[PDB]
Amino acid sequence: VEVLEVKTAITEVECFLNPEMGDPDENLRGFSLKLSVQNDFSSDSPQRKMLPCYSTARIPLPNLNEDLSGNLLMWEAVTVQTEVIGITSMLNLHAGSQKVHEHGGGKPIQGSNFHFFAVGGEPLEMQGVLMNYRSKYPDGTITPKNPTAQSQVMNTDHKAYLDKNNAYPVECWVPDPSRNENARYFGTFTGGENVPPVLHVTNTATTVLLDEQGVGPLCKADSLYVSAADICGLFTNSSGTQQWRGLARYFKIRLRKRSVKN
Amino acid sequence: EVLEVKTGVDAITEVECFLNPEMGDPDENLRGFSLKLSVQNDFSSDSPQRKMLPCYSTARIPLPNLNEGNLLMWEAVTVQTEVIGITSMLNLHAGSQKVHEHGGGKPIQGSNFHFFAVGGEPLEMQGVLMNYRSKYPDGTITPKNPTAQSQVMNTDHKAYLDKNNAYPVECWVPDPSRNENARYFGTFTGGENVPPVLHVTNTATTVLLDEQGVGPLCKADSLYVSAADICGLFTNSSGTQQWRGLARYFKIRLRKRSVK
Amino acid sequence: EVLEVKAITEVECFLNPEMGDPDENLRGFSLKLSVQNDFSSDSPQRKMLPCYSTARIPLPNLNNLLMWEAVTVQTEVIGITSMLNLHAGSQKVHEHGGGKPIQGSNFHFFAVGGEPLEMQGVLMNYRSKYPDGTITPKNPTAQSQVMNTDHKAYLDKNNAYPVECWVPDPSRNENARYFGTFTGGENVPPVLHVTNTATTVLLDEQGVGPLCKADSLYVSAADICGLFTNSSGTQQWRGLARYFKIRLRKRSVKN
Amino acid sequence: VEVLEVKTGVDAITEVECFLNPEMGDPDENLRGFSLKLSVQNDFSSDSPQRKMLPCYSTARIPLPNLNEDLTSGNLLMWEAVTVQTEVIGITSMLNLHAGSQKVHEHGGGKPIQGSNFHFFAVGGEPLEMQGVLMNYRSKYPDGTITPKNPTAQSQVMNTDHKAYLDKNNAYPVECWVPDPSRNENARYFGTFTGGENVPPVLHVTNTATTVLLDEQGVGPLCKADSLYVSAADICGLFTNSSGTQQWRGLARYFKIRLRKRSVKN
Amino acid sequence: EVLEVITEVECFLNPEMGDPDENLRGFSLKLSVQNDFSSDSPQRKMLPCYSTARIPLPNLNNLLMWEAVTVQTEVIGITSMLNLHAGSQKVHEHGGGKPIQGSNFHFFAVGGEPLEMQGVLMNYRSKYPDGTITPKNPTAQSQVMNTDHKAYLDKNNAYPVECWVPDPSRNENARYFGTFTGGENVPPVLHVTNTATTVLLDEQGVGPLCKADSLYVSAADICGLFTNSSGTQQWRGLARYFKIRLRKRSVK
Ligand SMILES: [Cl-]
Ligand SMILES: [Cl-]
Ligand SMILES: [Cl-]
Ligand SMILES: [Cl-]
Ligand SMILES: [Cl-]
Repeated sequence: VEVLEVKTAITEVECFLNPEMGDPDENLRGFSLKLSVQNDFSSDSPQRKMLPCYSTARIPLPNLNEDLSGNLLMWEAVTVQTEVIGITSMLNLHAGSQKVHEHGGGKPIQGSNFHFFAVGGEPLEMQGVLMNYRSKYPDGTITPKNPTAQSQVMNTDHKAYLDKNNAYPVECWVPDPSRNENARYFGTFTGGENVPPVLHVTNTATTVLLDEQGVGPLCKADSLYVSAADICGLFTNSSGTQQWRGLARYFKIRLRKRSVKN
Repeated sequence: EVLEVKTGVDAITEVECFLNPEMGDPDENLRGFSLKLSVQNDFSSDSPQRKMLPCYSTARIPLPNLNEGNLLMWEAVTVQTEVIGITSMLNLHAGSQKVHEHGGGKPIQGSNFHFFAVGGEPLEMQGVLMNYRSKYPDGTITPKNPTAQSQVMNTDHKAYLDKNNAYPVECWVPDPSRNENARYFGTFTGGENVPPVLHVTNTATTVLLDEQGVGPLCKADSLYVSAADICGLFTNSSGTQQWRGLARYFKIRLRKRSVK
Repeated sequence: EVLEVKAITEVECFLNPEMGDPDENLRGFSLKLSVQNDFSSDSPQRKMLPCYSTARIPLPNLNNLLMWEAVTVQTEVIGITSMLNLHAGSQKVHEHGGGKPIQGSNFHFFAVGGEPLEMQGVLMNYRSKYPDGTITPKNPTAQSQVMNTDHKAYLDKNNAYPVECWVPDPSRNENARYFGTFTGGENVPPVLHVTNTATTVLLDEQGVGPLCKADSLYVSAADICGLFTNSSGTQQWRGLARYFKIRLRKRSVKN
Repeated sequence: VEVLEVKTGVDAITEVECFLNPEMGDPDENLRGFSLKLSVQNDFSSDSPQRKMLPCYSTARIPLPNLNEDLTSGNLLMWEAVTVQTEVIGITSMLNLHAGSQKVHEHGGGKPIQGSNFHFFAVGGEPLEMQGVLMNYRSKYPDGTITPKNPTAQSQVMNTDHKAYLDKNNAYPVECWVPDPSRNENARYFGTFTGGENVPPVLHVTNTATTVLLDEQGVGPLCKADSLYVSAADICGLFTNSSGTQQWRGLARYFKIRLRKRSVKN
Repeated sequence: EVLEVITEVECFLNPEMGDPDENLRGFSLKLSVQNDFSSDSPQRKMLPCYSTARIPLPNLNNLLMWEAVTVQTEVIGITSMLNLHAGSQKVHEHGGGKPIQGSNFHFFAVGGEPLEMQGVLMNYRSKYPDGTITPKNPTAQSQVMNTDHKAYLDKNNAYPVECWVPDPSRNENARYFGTFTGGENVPPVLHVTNTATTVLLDEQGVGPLCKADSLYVSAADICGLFTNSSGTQQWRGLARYFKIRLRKRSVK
């Protein structure tokens, strides 16, 4: 794709992208199944509803080319406003949660969290890395194929497109920094038992998606792809069991028309 | 729709206010606190009492009347804001659990939320529930007729923050798909031992102009301020826990703007 | 009011903390904390209550008037390394261990103004009975636990206004600059920086600094570093002095 | 490793990409990326750590295209490293709390990886220059490791004898060596150490972050003998087994380095 | 006397943590606590001290003086704390050794004369041991600000860190920077890079001027407490590297 000048035209698209934490029954939307532990890497068979997955959505756009002429037009993503939706819901310390102590309130959601988004002109490109190459992953998941011990560090065979919602477990996959030429991604992982969730909301924060040459992701087939993972931490039930809790992510993307050489 | 800043005599004004927190106020002596937290064992039977639920604060500030070809509107340019009474938490001598024998009282700490908005209309809110089956009490305005989807994103839960001491903080967030004519800022920090960290200074200003140099435009010459400042949990002698909240100060500088 | 800059001077001051000073050996400490079970009966002893520090620095009487204008301040908390003494009087972290560090709730605050600091009263417990020698909100109500606009005071006496009762008032102080950070919690680590390379500019948007009314400069502070835990598990506030170096210039104003 | 000629000519850019594997010990064929369980001796006088328990610095030398047709010219061309994009690969694999880990409490999830960590990279036109410093100069280091020679008690602070090139992968223990700030004129290095048994790992990924490698004079590392040197250490923290034993977990580091052709005096 | 306007000096300054025997260079003696302020007699080897070195500069001699323009500085050997296999308390049964952690202080100064210090004490009644220089004739005011307690950092391994701070009312001809982090479980956080430079020029563009052709470097790098198998605690410190760029300035 030879990139020419901006047309001077604009549009905004938006999306609330639901989280995919596992959803173990019809009432526990936004949560995973309780975490179970197998004593040994040798026999690790997690249930599907226990595994948070990456979220993704394809936003279709109208074709711009009256004829395909020497030059074509593509939608170009310029900026994104994004935020995690429902952060104040973790102030519900009155239902279902283990008491911090006798006569005390419920335990807050806390622990390992991951907050990730991407905007691209094509599906997010992912690289597989496993904690345990011998994990047996369940039907409905898409995980690294024919993993080896090298899969626990870096095995260049584990390449995937984030091409299915609620299928790619967050624990098996990361955005691939060796690809994603036509997407921008941003993530923070914070690990530990007692990590406090720290979440910010503001409508004043804009991420610019333009690269060094002033070019944003280009919607090559007239579609825009948004991707997310927002594991906020672990909910501790009265019983002591733990479940992931996730929140939806809002996207507002400003697009403009870009001329490219046919 | 937005034309030139109008300068001249009386083309600038400044308004200020203190917005009290709405933490629940469980009796006539415990203004600024919630009722003690109680925990029900299951999502199926979650019935919080009204006085246990901190709510969003909000007020409408009138501005000098402007005439309704271009409309004139007040444009909010800057805000100075801070939480009032942060040093009150250095009272460790009254009603608080002893950190240990011979020790002082337990500081306020734990989950906190600090939030403010300045807009030309009421703040627009999106509903999200920890537990869609929560039974909320009379006197609250909470997401109407919630479903399992209401635990993640249900687009039916749209509201204006149009009543003080009514919209529980746990049910509602600012809606990033709306608020075209407002600026909002919030930080949630969760966890049992989270330390409150609060800054005061009369030298810090937030600029409310967007990328085009336009601030919120005040419809019907009204400015809307919103806040929630849950500082954390106060731990009584017996180990019961209550929310503590503090008031928020606003000083807002405005200018006249030609429109449409 | 304010015309052109006319004529330089520097003043410096070390302002001692007022942590309660429970006896003549424990200067810089409060009396041990005691807890009363209920808000209905809360009568803190004077020596248990840290208070705001303040000094008035007189300046040459220059009298269209001329006024001293505060332009910059360099400020530093003095003695932060004294907290590395874990061999004197502190609870052992465990058997065979060293002493427990100073830690917990802290407040670091200073102000420079051309008049006394304007303060707003807010109370944890309106029914608190404060001791003789303290100045605290008069006629408090339940509304004094949030915002009660009656509670307005000038910081006009050293070692009298308890830190727990008063904050700088953001609705006043047009003629002062203030800065504070409160960090609350049982195990909060003190974090303190020193450098002689940091200057705070005191000029407002129009390039005007605080103007010294009646040729006086006012410095204010509170530096509660945390709690010292003694051998038996008692807790006391520890505070440190604050240094100020203020550059002033002469400013013309309208008569 | 991929070496891609993005542009040819005087304004030639070469992009070098590579994934550098961590060297945490690899105690068995199934625990690639982990150390051997930590064991503690009572005393400094009897400290003999096992080889597979000691994480080592990762390093590779990447050969670049020859630039000089005529070796006899008054001026020669060198590859100059101008930018690097880097990140740690597989950070989400720490969300597996279901495999082999101590429960946080009865009926709870697995304990996350946490504790002391070190995240470090370097890009240079020669091997990284290292200075030795030991916790305990009387440590007896195992065969297969390269550690400070004839250390003294002064080796626990600064002993200027302990100079080394990071010239072998999986051999220089992270605990014995740091980058030498008195040398490395032709390399850029960046590291953060965070110590404590409850330290949470905090790791960021983005394809938008670039580090500029030019010094004050606008000059990047110059690749001597057409050689680019990448080095890393990414100890994420400790994994706690069901038994309560603790092992280091490491992750691979990606590098994307942009290089230009600089004329230098022969 | 400063009128108008190159060399690089470098130093590895060793830490002075106490060094309780020939094998524990870089550590302090185990901590002991006395129950009361009235009876506080710490042993010399238990007390970390400020490090300092006088660095001779080429003689130049209306007069010319070396002016310090920039410093690069780094704490040396931070990865040594990844030894959790040697002499440390186990964090739980079968677990690894306890990391170095707790109270820390990281400080450096570059000056054209010795660092000027102000005394402040946790406990004015402490009796300090022979070989230390501590506040003379301390009073209860020594717990806050007592202007009697002025000293020059004029001796390596003599001025205990717990007794002295840099004096912000002096040091007109030096630049200093320190951070104190207090508490039992504070994690050490230490950064290395050869890309970071501190400019030493004041707002007028003048760096420290080297009197008697001498440059003074000062440090304190208490990393935290090492907890041995028995539960005893000792300070651990690391060396600090300095690389200082100097230029010639005409004075009178
Ligand atoms: Cl695969
Ligand atoms: Cl609704
Ligand atoms: Cl009053
Ligand atoms: Cl060696
Ligand atoms: Cl003295």
